[PDB]
This record gives sequence, structure tokens and C-alpha cells, in this order.
Amino acid sequence: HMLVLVLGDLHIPHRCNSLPAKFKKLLVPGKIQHILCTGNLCTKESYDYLKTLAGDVHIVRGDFDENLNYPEQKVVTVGQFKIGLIHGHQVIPWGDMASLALLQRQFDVDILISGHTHKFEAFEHENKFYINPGSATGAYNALETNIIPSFVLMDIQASTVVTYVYQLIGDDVKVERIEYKKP
Amino acid sequence: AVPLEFGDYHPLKPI
Repeated sequence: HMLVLVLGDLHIPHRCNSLPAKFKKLLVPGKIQHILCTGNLCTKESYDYLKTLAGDVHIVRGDFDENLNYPEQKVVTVGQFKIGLIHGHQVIPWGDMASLALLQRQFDVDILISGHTHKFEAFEHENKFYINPGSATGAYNALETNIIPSFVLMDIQASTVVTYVYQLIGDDVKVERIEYKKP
Repeated sequence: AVPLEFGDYHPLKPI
């Protein structure tokens, strides 16, 4: 199995100062193979942290990132899946399903990862898989402050992805599972 | 997505 950590919208240090303590206890070196980050680390502190978790770290540019070197979008292959990554402030109106399906078509990907809304989603539409990891710190968004901290871990093998969703809710880590098969 | 029970595997489950 190839394990991929998917996360972003940390907004450290301006909106939040760290990941939840219970998330940090679970996220330990030596397990994760790739990190796909939707952006808004905003600073090198968090980039450095991700590199402790895995060597292969991919970030795309958020609207509040200090680092302008990050690409606006990326397409990568893991296992048999072509995966697209974008922060998603380019989606107007924010989180619009039609807009996401349009990005999927434009990128020609099996899995589209996007952020910006700070709300977790993992669902299959028209036989393509769409993931939004939410905000790993529970940072406030442009509309709301009751944000649940979350991140996703995709376990890829061949034609199958098992997506595990981690949420900090009721002071505890809650885990949920969803499965997607490439057609 | 389906919530996991105590016995279920997930990749960050301590071991």
C-alpha cells in the first residue's frame, strides 16, 4: 500500500498556532509515503513539519501562502491514479460542484483534491473521486468559525483507494472510511 | 464515509 497524507488550510500562525495535539500524536514519521497539501501553510514552519513526516511533499499555492514558489496546481500519478491538486480559491462560487466537475474535466484526473472551504468532503461523482481534506487545524474560513479539524489519508493499491478521514470532534479523534475503485 | 469501530484497521492506528 502507498499511503498519502492529504491536508491543508493550516493557517499557522495567523489563524491557528498548531495542529490539534491528538493529531500530532497520530502523525508520526516513517509511515507516510507522499504528502499532497492544498496549501495555506502560510509559513516555512509548517513545511518543515511536513518534511518530518515524509520526504516527498507536494504543496500547491494558497491565497495566503508566503511562499510564492509553490505551483498553482499539480497533477501527479500514485499507483494507477492520476491525481489533481489545487487550493480551490479559484473555484467561484466557493466549493461549487459544477465548478469542481469542470476542474476535473480540465485536468483530466481520476481524483481531484481541493481545499479552501475548510469543510471535509470525499465522494464519487460521474465515476471520478473528489476529496477536500478540510483544514487540519480547524482554522476559521471566510464565512464561519465552527470548523472541525480534519485531514485525509489515502491508502492506494493498484486500482483501489481506501480514504480514511480523521476529524477532531467531541475532543476525540473520529475516523471514517470510504472506498473508490478506478473504473 | 462510514465511521470505524474500535477493532477496525486504519493506517495511523498505533501498533
